[PDB]
Amino acid sequence: SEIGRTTDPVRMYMREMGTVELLTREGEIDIAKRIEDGINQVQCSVAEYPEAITYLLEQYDRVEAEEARLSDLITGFVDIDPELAREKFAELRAQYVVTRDTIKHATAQEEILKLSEVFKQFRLVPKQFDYLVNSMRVMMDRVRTQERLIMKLCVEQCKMPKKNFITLFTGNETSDTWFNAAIAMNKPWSEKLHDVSEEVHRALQKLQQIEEETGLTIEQVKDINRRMSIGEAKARRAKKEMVEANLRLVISIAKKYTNRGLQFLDLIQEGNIGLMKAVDKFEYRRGYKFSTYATWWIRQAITRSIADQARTIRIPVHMIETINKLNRISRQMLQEMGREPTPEELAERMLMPEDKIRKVLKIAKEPISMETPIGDDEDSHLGDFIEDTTLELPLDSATTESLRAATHDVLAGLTAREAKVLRMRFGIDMNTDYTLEEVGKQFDVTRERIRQIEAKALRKLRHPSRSEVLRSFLDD
Amino acid sequence: SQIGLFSKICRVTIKTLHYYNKIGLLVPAYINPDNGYRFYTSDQLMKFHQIASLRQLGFTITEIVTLTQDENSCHIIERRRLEIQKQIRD
DNA sequence: GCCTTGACCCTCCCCTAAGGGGAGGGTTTAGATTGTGTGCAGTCTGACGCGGCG
DNA sequence: CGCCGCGTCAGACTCGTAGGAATCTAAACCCTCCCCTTAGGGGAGGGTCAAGGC
Repeated sequence: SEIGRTTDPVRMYMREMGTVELLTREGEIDIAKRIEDGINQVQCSVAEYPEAITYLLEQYDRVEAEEARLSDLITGFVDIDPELAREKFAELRAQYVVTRDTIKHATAQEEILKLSEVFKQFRLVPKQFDYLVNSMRVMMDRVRTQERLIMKLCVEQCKMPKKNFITLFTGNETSDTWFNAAIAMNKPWSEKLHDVSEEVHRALQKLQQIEEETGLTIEQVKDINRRMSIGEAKARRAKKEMVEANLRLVISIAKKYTNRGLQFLDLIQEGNIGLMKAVDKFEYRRGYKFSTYATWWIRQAITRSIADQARTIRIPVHMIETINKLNRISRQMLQEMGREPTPEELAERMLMPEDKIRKVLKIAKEPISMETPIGDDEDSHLGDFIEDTTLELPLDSATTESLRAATHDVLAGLTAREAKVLRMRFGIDMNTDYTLEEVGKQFDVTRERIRQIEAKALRKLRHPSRSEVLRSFLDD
Repeated sequence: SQIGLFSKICRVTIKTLHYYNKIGLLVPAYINPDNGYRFYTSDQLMKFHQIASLRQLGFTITEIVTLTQDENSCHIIERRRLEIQKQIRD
């Protein structure tokens, strides 16, 4: 056994990946058949709940007047043109209505099963079928969460036996007939929850609407949903066997992308995501091999992840493709001319203007490491030569402080009103500068008078008696 | 029929169809909810032909909207005719 | 001089009709393909922790 | 359990100028969103110019 011998996650992955053998042309077909039988079982278990079929026939009468098209409702039929769907929808509606009234109780299990097997014929688009199964999951999980809030409160009270709290709770479904039997033992635990016997009502009386909103029994709903779970675990275990058998295909494709910015296991994992999508989308009834379809999705995922995350500064996919196209045009022009082309002629063989190609050539460059050795030494690196350009020079800070002092000096040599409106008009020793109207309203004076005051104060400061300190803070 | 096929059937740009859908002059027969893809139908071509017939007479777009959504608009064709002769004099 | 007043004036931002142009984002794509792929190294000497033998 | 060879880890000079590293790589569709096009119009916000009134 090779366990504990290597550190490489590539070797560990290849080691655990090679323990699944490749499928034949026949192995892919019956794995795909297992997937489609799992999904068919999920659908025939969905058919027991009626409102999903009601929503689907709502969708069809919306297709009738074209609020939508049935090309988005069904992908085809198995025993898309819109005339056969009329036949199948009519025969399905004639089944749903003939099931709706027949309620009894042994007779009620003939029509539901034949409607299930006649609803099996519709191979829906994934969106509608997923909507139906998620709708049923929400119905069953809210019903289930009040089902276990029934026991949530029973744990809120005291010690919790529910080994035999389930004895006659099954089947009554209308009232507290099962609830009265709990105090019939008169053990202390059977005390507690009973004084909460009123507060429990709106849980199991909210059942009062839902058993009138679903039509079928609590365990009937729960068990068609557990049959849905069995069907989807069959379809999910069969999808896992098709992904696990085809990981060599992903490595086979991913080895051709190995040095474009992403590492080999990164490419393998992105291609594995593409392969899982391919398994979800594959159709074996087209007669093609799984490799033929799956290569498209694996290559899509790998190239998309290279466009997404191979670069520090991310370039969008449209510019990534412009760069790739420019590069292969440059390769052709370098081969056919023996000389690296200039952007002028590189813009004439391409369809693009020259100023567009110049920025495309300036746009595709990867950052240098600041641990790059300069001089190819190991003592001085590129980061040692890069300067903080946001630092204020200490002579500039000292000039700023001297200028604050000088304007403080000249503003002390003005009237208190003029120095105030001139410290307020500008942001001097305030956090914000003000407009003529704000300075005026603070003084309860007009805008134009404040303009006059500040213009006069500026004219005073223009005189060389008050200006020779400040004129030193100017340049050529 | 997607917008690219309809733009080639109609011999008009795609952005023209986008504008006509935005203003409400020519609305696609079915818009795909998730993608947003506009799909068109022969009954949309019968209306784009009317749009083109009116737009070749120099009618403004809003005049075309008023003419195709509200009937008995013979005062608008007279306004456009008088404006055309005035522009001819000018 | 202090203070209003009515008339002007500035820049800046958003709007015009009918789309053009482009950026940046999604989606699929069905002959068949099913295990990577490089080096490189002329250090020595302590010193510590551990399988494996006794 | 005690000891011996093996696997592993951690250390090993500061001035000038040169000075990096250099491979490899979809396409056709659709969408929304943003800016752009005349020749200026309209308005908000903020200033400015002469009149005088005390």
